[PDB]
Amino acid sequence: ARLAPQAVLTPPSAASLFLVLVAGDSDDDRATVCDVISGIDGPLKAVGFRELAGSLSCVVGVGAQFWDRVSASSKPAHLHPFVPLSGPVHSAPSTPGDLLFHIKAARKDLCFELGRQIVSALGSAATVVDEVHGFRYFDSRDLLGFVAGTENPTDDDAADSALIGDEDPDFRGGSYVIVQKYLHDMSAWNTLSTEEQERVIGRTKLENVELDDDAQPSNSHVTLNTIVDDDGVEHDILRDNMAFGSLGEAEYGTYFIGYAKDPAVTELMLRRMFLGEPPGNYDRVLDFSTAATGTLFFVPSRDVLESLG
Amino acid sequence: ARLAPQAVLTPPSAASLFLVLVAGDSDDDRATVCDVISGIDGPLKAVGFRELAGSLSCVVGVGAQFWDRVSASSKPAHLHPFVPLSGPVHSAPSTPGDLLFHIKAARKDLCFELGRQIVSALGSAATVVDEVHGFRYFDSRDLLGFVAGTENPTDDDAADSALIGDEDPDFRGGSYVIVQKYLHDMSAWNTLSTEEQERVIGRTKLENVELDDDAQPSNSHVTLNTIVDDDGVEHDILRDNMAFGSLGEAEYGTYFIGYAKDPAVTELMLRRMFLGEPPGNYDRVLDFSTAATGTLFFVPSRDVLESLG
Amino acid sequence: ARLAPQAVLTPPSAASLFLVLVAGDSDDDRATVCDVISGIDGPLKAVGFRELAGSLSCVVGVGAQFWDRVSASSKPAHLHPFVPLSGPVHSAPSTPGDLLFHIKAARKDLCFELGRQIVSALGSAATVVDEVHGFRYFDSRDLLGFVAGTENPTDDDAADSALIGDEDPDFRGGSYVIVQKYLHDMSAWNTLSTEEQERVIGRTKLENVELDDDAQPSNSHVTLNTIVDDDGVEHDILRDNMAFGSLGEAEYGTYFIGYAKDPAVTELMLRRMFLGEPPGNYDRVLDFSTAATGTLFFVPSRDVLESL
Amino acid sequence: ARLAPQAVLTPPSAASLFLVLVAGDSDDDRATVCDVISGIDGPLKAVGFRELAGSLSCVVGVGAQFWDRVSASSKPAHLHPFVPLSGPVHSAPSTPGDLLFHIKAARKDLCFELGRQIVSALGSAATVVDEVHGFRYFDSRDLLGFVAGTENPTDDDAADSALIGDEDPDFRGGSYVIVQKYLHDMSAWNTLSTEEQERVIGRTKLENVELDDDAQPSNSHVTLNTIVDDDGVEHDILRDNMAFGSLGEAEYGTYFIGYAKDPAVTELMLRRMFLGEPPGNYDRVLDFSTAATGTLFFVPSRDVLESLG
Amino acid sequence: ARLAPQAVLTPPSAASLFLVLVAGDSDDDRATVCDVISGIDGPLKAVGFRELAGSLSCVVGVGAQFWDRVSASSKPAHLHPFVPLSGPVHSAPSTPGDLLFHIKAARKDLCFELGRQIVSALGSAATVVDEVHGFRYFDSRDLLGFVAGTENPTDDDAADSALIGDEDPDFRGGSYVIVQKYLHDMSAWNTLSTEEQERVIGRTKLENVELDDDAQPSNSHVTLNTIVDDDGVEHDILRDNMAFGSLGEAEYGTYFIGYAKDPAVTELMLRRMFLGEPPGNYDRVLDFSTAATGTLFFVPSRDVLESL
Amino acid sequence: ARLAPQAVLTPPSAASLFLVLVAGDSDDDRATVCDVISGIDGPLKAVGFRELAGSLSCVVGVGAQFWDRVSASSKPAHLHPFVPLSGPVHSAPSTPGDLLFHIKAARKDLCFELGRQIVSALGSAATVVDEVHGFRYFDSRDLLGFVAGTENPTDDDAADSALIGDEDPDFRGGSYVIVQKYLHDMSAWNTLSTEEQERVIGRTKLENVELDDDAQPSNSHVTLNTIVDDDGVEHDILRDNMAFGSLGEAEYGTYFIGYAKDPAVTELMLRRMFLGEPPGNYDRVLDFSTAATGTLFFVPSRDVLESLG
Ligand code: HEM
Ligand code: HEM
Ligand code: HEM
Ligand code: HEM
Ligand SMILES: [Cl-]
Ligand SMILES: [Cl-]
Ligand SMILES: [Cl-]
Ligand SMILES: [Cl-]
Ligand SMILES: [Cl-]
Ligand SMILES: [Cl-]
Ligand SMILES: [Cl-]
Ligand SMILES: [Cl-]
Ligand SMILES: [Cl-]
Ligand SMILES: [Cl-]
Ligand SMILES: [Cl-]
Ligand SMILES: [Cl-]
Repeated sequence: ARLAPQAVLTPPSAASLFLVLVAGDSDDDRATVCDVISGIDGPLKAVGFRELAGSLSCVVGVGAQFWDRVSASSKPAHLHPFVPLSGPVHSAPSTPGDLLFHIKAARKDLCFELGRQIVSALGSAATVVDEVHGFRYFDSRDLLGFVAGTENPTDDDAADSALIGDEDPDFRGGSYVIVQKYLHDMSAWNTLSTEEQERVIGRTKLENVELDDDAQPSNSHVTLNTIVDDDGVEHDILRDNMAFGSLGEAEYGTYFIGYAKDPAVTELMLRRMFLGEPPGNYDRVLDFSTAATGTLFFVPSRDVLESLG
Repeated sequence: ARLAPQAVLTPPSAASLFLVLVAGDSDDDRATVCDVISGIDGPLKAVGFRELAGSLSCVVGVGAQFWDRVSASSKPAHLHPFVPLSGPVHSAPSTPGDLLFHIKAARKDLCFELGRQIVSALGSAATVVDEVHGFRYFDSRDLLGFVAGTENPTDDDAADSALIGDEDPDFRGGSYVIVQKYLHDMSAWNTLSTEEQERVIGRTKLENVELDDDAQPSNSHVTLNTIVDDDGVEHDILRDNMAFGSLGEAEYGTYFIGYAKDPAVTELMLRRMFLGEPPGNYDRVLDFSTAATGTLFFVPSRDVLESLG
Repeated sequence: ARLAPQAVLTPPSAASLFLVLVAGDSDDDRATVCDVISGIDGPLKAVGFRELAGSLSCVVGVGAQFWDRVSASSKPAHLHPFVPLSGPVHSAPSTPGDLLFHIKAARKDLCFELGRQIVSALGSAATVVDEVHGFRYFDSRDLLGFVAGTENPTDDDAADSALIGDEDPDFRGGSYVIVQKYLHDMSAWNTLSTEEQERVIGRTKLENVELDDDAQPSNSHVTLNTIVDDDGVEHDILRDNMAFGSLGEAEYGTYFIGYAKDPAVTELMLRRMFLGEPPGNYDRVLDFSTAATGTLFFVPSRDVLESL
Repeated sequence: ARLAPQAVLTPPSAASLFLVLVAGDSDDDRATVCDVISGIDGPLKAVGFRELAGSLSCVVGVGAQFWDRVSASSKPAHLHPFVPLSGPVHSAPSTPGDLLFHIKAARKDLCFELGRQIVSALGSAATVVDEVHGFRYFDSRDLLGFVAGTENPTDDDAADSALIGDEDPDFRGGSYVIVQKYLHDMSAWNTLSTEEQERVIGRTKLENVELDDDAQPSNSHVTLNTIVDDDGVEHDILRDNMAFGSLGEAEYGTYFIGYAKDPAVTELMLRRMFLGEPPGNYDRVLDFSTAATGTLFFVPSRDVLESLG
Repeated sequence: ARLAPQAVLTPPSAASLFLVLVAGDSDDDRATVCDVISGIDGPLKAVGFRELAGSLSCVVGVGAQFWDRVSASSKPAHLHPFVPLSGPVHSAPSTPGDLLFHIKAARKDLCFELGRQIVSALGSAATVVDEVHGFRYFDSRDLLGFVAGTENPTDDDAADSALIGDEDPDFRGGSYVIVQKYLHDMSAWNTLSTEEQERVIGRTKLENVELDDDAQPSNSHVTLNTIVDDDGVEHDILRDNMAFGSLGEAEYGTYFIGYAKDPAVTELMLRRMFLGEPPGNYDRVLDFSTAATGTLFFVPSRDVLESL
Repeated sequence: ARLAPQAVLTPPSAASLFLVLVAGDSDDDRATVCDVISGIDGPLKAVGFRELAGSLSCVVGVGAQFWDRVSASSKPAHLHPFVPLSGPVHSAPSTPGDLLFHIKAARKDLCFELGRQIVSALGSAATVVDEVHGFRYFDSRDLLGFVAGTENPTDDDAADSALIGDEDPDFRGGSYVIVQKYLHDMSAWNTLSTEEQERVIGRTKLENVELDDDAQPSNSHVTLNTIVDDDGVEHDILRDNMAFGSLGEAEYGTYFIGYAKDPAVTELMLRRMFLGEPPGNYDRVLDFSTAATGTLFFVPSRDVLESLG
């Protein structure tokens, strides 16, 4: 898929732009927004075509809110605002956002330039609330120094885990994406030993090998984020997390972003993480990282997105 | 589609070679031509395999006259010679050619070497009448200075536009391709201002953005080459244009090469360009660009190409 | 096909690792091997995910004997051990192997690391019996100096040639791989003129152009390995050969590895090469190449592999 | 020069980190700072070595201020705080900074990681005041869409323009660097025509050709920034400007950073720019860009830097 | 040596452009040419700065006649027009050229753009008389199939070979370039066996290994082009040859371009090639290659060029 | 230093080949050896020229015994056989070799092909006694998992450390090189914890940071291999180590290869490693690493190498 919007299954990139906007209530504002997103291939190609490789992509997400202002008579089975969470020790907020632009490419400039054009073409119809500049950190690691994205599904597995299928035929090819902008306590995480961090995560640090069944804490991030139903079948998400940061504000982030054909799966994950399972037995990763955003979007197929207004 | 002939859908490349030949009148000549072209996979792999990336591609096209010499009793539905056009100041001549080899690669040497092996296999059975060595010019710009190919369709839309379908099943997967070798008047074009040049084209020069509707001349290249039928269905073509030129002979060129499932679309675009819409409202790009060739070829699918003889 | 096990159709790579292993006798050995190979995408992702490009792949093969030790319930239609061949001048031995890991990547480190992890996780449950580190040699050449892999099928022809289909649907998506480690007699090869070598292979050397029909000897490698059935349809295999060797031992090698949906095609190529067509008209490439191994494996699809 | 600090003459990079810090008054603070900078090759190599190419570099700059707290008995001929400017229309501030880290590399991660380690190793001894993440924007352009850095000197020319020579023998191999973090008025600049912008700058936009003597405004950025002494000899700086920005804050920047063997040259340039020459005839670029920082640093040779404390 | 004019010592590149021009008669022509060439680093930076890598280079050469039209005050010690050679079978013509632009870059677009700019800025003051777009061919080969440039001197030997020194200090840092556009007779070359071609060149074809002393013919290109003085010291030139051609015209070419601090070395190679050593023992490469141009230029250092 | 033999200063590469040979006893053997090695530029270019980047390099080294057979009456000042060491549990054996070819390239095939041509030119006049195919392992790490070569000197410092100077003018520009082929006990090493492994080495594992003084064991690899003379002058060596190994034979290796103007420095480092400082305080890396070879070679400059015979 070269320079098509709503390409959910694109592999990891060296650079990322995550843009979250809220729209004006204005019916002008709402129509401008609809011109821009419904013709998103326009700027995508306009920018992306300028690089031989065509690495640029752009997934547009529409919040449950704004989706209702533009398509009253039609709705995907699982679209809703982000379910906030209140656990024993840690809390997942549910912040504002109508529009998500998930931009990826082999270079920063291509990313930013597409962002410049999307923002410029929306003028006053929308306002940027969250902006993360994602980046690859060494051999695909988060700023906690672990290889990040290892166990994502691929090929058919990824398509099945992430894209709306027969189960909701009106919106085939779409997805539900949840973002959370985590900031990290670097000095705290650094007081742990490698082995403790490995215990927290679920896998060895340098070698990125998953720990044995008998060495794996019942509250390792891995165990918490593994989902098996009654019949014995696993359910996966597709994560496109990037690192970001600012040195003189001491921010060191993991930008979480997970796509799934049904947000139930992501949501259960988030519950097992914040509330724990057994309850109270929560995800130790949360000790070292706090969510500062939390938002859910529907990712329309190319067709659905092209008809809006 | 790695090292397969008739890969119409290949993304743009850094180098290309376009060869147009005329076949000898003889029965020998016809048979040699058929062997070489029906067996084009041989040279394709012989050269292309030597590069790890396998970037080399080769699309063979056959003119209407030569087709009738070779397969009298089976003809793709829309194969006819190039339709010349004559406006009051600018014309599209119809120039000879029985064979097109449209060759693309990441490097010159690959395109050249394949050309050599093809020309050599053809020996005296065919004669080159046009030869153009295409090259990528900065960030996918043409010699007029504009990003070039921005609006080409990709993925499914590309297949939908370029490749014969249910309409003409005996040749599904083939295409119709048109070439025109345009030379530019750089002087005249340079005496325009950027803002005028943009008005000629239909997009901003540097940033490659489409001009919005109320700033968009009715005889802009973009506008004139937009094809919406009465039912409001858009009809696209697939363009693999490349810069080319010679400093000593002051040639600065654009090699037009457009693929379509039905050449009616390409031909309509052309008639809107040369004869204007409404009539006399011609494409100002033609004030600065003069076509020296105009030839139409049928691009058979692999199975059809392999059967020839 | 990013970071998936059993990706038979991957394009060529700069580096590869061919690992052949024998499994231990015990039921415990059986289970450790089965546990490792069934979860192969674990290590495959553990190392592969670390390279932006995602070039790393890993095809697992299972030999007939070991397949029987895990699944006498159903067998791929053509799975059997490798058939030795004993020709008038040269022979192709049949040699042990229970498991094959055919690993490809853009970098040696990735192949090596994935191997390290696989070999480690198998521990005493298995023994490496052959190991060769392949590498690309100039413009896709082999150590004999010829461009090597030119006429592989690609795209659909590749899938039609290599992947088991309707003809054996319980194992749809798998394949049959045959491997042979060849060592060359370099001085003997260099006593030939370029023209003689071209007549041996059946293509020109520098340019890699097929010799035409009447300059083509009947015993050219290319002729002997052309398989056309009674209806005129050609049957192709998919070869992922790499160069290897060792300067100190004077080993200059071609690692042959050929995938096919029906290994009789590959086997018939072998018979025509070793015994000749007509008999005695054997492949003169064999006058400069001696095969030190010979092993056949079934390549389960992801589904069947995951269930093992 | 692979992985050596104070490598002033390294060619352009795809990524940049500009860090400006101020030090604590604390004599601990001052000694920590001196350990970190005097052993700067330590973290440079620690990070840089991890990339085969070794693209990472780091120039340390020491403000005139702090330089005096650490080397009382020795001073470079032209070290002083940044001379602020007050012109007819526009003003160049002179902001705080003791330490400059000019970091460059082929990737973001390498940049940031070196920054992480420099900041972490300074702990509370210093505080980040300015942090710019530089990036390459297309074919070496600033966010004003012009090719940026064209006329820099190279080879010997660059060494002579930038490195302290015979004229101040104690500090041979060092440099004076001035930074200014400009923000741009994008909507204003976009109301000009290409030709007007060309007039402002001095060179053609797309083609990056310098205008003819007779077409060149006496107040084009180029003319203002050309320096010729009494004898007829030119004097050049070496600029390593990068683009940066933030979309939802509408910041679009040129991070200016010029090295010279004598800041007189940079300073005269800045005067001709802000005050004009003839006076009042100032640099039109200033209409569309405002300096939000202004700081001057001495760049010690490797030897001088290694002995500090 | 990033984006500087007169960088003779640049390594090989994927693409090059060779432009030969004649200047107009008028004094106005003289001044426009001089203005353009003296400011050559303007366009060189205007296009070159646009590529991150900075691969673009541009060497300017000035012919003897035009040099005289601008500087009869001082002449490089060896500057004279190219000497035609008329041998027993083959001849090297002397053909017009007042200016040479030898442009190299990693990409065609850069070479082309710099040429566009140069040719434009010269307008009617000059005329392009020869233009060839060179390209790398496989693993540094020429269209005859041999690796081409193997024995160029490098590093210091390169500077010692190519750059004018103490022997003519008013022009320290310059050089002398000779260019000849050769066209090959491909069918004739292909009637030779590989062994015959190797004996012509003096190296093996695929492997690019020098033939040893007793398999080396006396009229091998390599032998004829070895220049050893009476004290035993070898004298080398620096060649930046590229392939070119046109499929429709059947032109398959080698663009010869040789730099030396003293062009008698290059000239003596030419005489030994065209007339033979001993006489009549000429270079059999010339039985397959015909030179269509022949021109000598002085390559001013940056300083002398800037002052023109 | 493009395609020149004896380029000791080459930056690290992705592939290498180390060959150690013993010369035949004969006069023929000696003369063949001298021809091949004095003419090594031939094979170097023959192979290396075929790659555009020209990454291929080849450094020839000559052992003390063979040197004395070849140039009896002229000997670099410090050429002697490798000095064996025997600690109580760990030893450095002294193993045969008259010739070293240290070959580096960006690709395996280049290193291999050069090796072939060299081994073939030598024929029966020499026999390979050690052959190692080095490869870059992730981000310049060795098989123990640590970034490896971090502290090598670069630029002038490298030249200063590695290359014979005024001390021994007849051989200025040469060097002395020592090789040791170490095999690791991966099991034993893996039973350590990261923090212990770091203590063994002297730097953090993942982030490659030097441990500060008060956390830095006196028998850390780093500490023991730091060489300060009485005058406080540091003495460095240049290391081109590479990973290597064989999965079937459970070999996981580090090929040590250190260059020095004076081997006294390398030999002292070694004696501090094997015999400890103070005595018995040995380098714990040796608990996990066992050397199978130990050979010293003189690396002549080009002019000297070319004269041999
Ligand atoms: C601070 C934020 C986070 C960090 C630093 C983090 C880091 C990790 C790491 C190091 C792994 C192991 C390697 C891999 O497969 O990617 C992992 C796996 C995973 N993570 Fe998290 N993660 C974070 C937040 C989350 C959140 C909020 C979710 C769910 C909404 C989540 C879902 C998963 C899933 C589904 C896997 C695959 C586990 C498996 O099946 O083996 N991650 N992440
Ligand atoms: C004469 C030389 C030509 C030049 C310099 C030229 C230039 C351009 C440029 C700069 C664009 C905008 C970027 C893009 O989407 O490709 C464009 C678009 C287009 N051109 Fe042309 N062109 C030429 C000949 C033609 C011809 C002969 C045809 C039709 C037969 C044509 C059909 C199109 C089409 C279909 C588009 C996309 C229109 C849209 O839907 O936005 N081009 N061309
Ligand atoms: C908003 C800030 C600025 C922008 C966007 C800007 C942009 C430019 C552009 C487009 C050029 C022409 C191409 C080139 O050679 O780089 C240029 C040249 C130059 N600039 Fe500026 N510039 C800025 C600030 C400055 C400042 C503050 C100085 C002096 C302190 C300066 C010194 C120069 C010099 C010395 C040249 C070379 C001119 C020549 O000799 O031809 N720039 N800059
Ligand atoms: C046995 C296998 C070996 C392993 C795994 C090993 C590992 C290391 C590592 C991980 C470093 C830190 C990164 C760096 O600066 O290179 C290091 C530094 C060093 N190593 Fe070793 N090494 C080995 C053998 C040796 C030997 C035999 C010597 C001396 C003859 C040695 C001399 C050094 C030196 C001089 C440094 C830099 C010390 C400093 O000044 O910080 N290495 N080595
Ligand atoms: Cl961005
Ligand atoms: Cl995650
Ligand atoms: Cl071509
Ligand atoms: Cl077009
Ligand atoms: Cl390996
Ligand atoms: Cl084969
Ligand atoms: Cl950064
Ligand atoms: Cl500037
Ligand atoms: Cl060109
Ligand atoms: Cl030559
Ligand atoms: Cl090797
Ligand atoms: Cl070491």
